[PDB]
Amino acid sequence: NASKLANTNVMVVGGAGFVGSNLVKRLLELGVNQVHVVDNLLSAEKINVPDHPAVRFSETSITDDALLASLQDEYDYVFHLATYHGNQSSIHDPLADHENNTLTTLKLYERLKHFKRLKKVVYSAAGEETDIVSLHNNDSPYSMSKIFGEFYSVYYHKQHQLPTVRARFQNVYGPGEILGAGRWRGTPATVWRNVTPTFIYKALKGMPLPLENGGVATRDFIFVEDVANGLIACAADGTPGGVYNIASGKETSIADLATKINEITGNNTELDRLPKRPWDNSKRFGSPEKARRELGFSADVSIDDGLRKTIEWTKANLAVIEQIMRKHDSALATYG
Amino acid sequence: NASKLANTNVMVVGGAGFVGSNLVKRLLELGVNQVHVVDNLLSAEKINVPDHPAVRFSETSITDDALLASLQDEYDYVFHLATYHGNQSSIHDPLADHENNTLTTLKLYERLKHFKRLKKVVYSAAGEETDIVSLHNNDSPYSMSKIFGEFYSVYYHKQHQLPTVRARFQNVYGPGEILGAGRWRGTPATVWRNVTPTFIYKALKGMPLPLENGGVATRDFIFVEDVANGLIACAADGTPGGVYNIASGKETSIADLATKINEITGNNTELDRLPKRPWDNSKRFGSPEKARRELGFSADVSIDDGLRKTIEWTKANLAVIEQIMRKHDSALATYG
Ligand SMILES: NC(=O)C1=CN([C@@H]2O[C@H](COP(=O)(O)OP(=O)(O)OC[C@H]3O[C@@H](n4cnc5c(N)ncnc54)[C@H](O)[C@@H]3O)[C@@H](O)[C@H]2O)C=CC1
Ligand SMILES: NC(=O)C1=CN([C@@H]2O[C@H](COP(=O)(O)OP(=O)(O)OC[C@H]3O[C@@H](n4cnc5c(N)ncnc54)[C@H](O)[C@@H]3O)[C@@H](O)[C@H]2O)C=CC1
Repeated sequence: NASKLANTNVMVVGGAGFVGSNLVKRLLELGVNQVHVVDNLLSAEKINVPDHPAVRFSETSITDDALLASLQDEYDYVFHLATYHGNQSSIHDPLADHENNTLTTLKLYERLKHFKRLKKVVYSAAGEETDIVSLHNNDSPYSMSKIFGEFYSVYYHKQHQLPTVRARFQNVYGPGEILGAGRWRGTPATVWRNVTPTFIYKALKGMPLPLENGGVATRDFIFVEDVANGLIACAADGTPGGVYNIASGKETSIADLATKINEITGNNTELDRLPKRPWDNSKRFGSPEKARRELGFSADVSIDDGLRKTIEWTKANLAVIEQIMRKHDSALATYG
Repeated sequence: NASKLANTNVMVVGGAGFVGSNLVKRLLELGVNQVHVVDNLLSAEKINVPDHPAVRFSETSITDDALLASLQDEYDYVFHLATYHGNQSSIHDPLADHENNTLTTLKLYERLKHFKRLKKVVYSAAGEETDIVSLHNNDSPYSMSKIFGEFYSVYYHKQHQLPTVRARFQNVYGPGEILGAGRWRGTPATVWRNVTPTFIYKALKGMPLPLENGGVATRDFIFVEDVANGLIACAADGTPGGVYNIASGKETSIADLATKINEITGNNTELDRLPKRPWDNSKRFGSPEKARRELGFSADVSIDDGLRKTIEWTKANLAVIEQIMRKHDSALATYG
């Protein structure tokens, strides 16, 4: 963690997004001097970027040449969270993915490489830590772009001493993830972004939660405020050139996720759940041990507590979320 | 190999370059129906693209949107040889590298992905074959771009059945590599492209050949006509989704390279050579066994025979080469 961030100047690329908006909130709580949010709103809503005396917002792509040339060596920390959201959208259009997922990292790093005030540049990568990768089983252009940004992070550190730290995480959930956020990116996943907000929304509407294959799939969910603190710990204390898993270390099946959401929301509809078998998940989830040992970081928000917090926020904001989702009604109808 | 290529339509992206020009010559010998060379001449000379009834030349980047949209499903084979030449230039300007080394592959594959006449798409990658890669020890943006094109090759095959074959090679030498070819790409390596043509040129001029560290470094040199035949064997018979080393399997030290070039040219000047020790090369060169077994391909041109052929060509073309090199005199003078 740290008050190492108190009174500092920070840039959050992708800072209007789900993880980004939460990181910005936490940085302001820690008393940073300035946050420069650079976000084109491609998969985000402007209501997630506060109008705050300490927040500067550039509604602009990080690949923009003018914006890049305008940047000054006035930042202590940079968090690079931009992506092309997400797997499905990237498959639909690999060139839209490349512009907003691969080239973003390269152009940013190229601009930052001779900056001297920078203490750390933290890159959100996809989830002990190894730096060996296979050419196979990269299911999407998104997955490749995330790996490519790790390659860039290592290169700019070795060649130009850019103080990069790669933070690998997965299955983040919590307040601030808005179904339908941003522009239509090609597929229904623009609306139905991820399983948790989908289930919470449908449960709040009293609808049956669709389980694929009885919900035997397991995931290591992590609450977004823990991810924000993990990213801050990487910034403050992560080793330049290094990589850390930011992970809960706890697996929850989709069936149990749905069960919990139904019980918290009062959704009395049926669940077509099946018993998990040894072949259903035969594999790898990230160990949280390195971050615990080196950074003193642990993601301790339980799936029960994180879900209550998320549902509370979703309830309070349901009308706003519904209006955002509805902008895609026509695209949703045309799809396929 | 094959007459599988007789009477076919072929595209050679990067076909005005060193390996590309040699491949085009060999394809015409094998009686292809048409060769479409797409080359922006960034590191090539127009004199390497013949004015032939069977050759169409598009002096255009493969990333050009209009060019890409204009392409028709009229190709049996595509060879993707374009790159940003080379390591040093890419370090000087990673964004010039990305445009001409990473984005080239993605935009090409995106255009080709629904073409139905395609039998094989052969990608020149950098050098038994494994598909595991490290984030470390990628010394340049060039090296990363070459690996990224392997990622793309695997993805487009799995997702869209694009019939890709990755051909890994290194240390190609021979006729058609012109010192100073193309535009100034930032550094003296635009002129002094590689050790072999550098040594041949200097030897022909009666100059001492500079050895770094007594020339203890070893390389697996491969003659360019063998590489052209290797690429053709990949096209004809390589497994879609697969990868093959196109390699000589024989190591030559830089000292022996220089010795041979001096002896063939009659260069009587001194050589500051040192004995090779076990720590000088402690590592990995590609095994040629898979290509031998699956494709019936072996690169059998010896370093002695290939060097004679290369020197003969360089002598015959020295005036033309000198004029090409001289275009960079001013840039060379300003450098650093
Ligand atoms: N949410 C999750 O479970 C996981 C997230 N990640 C990574 O975390 C980071 C944040 O992702 P989320 O907040 O979940 O998604 P998000 O889509 O809410 O956030 C990404 C932000 O990037 C912005 N953006 C897109 N293109 C841009 C460009 N050219 N210039 C500037 N900004 C741009 C979007 O408008 C959006 O605000 C991403 O890098 C993502 O790959 C990694 C693993 C898991
Ligand atoms: N020569 C060697 O020892 C090795 C070569 N390679 C690979 O072999 C391929 C051929 O390389 P060489 O012939 O040695 O170099 P080269 O520089 O002579 O050939 C590359 C060609 O690509 C063209 N080009 C550059 N940007 C382009 C763009 N946007 N669109 C179209 N064409 C473009 C250049 O003008 C040049 O004619 C490259 O992919 C290279 O990475 C791989 C390992 C070793």
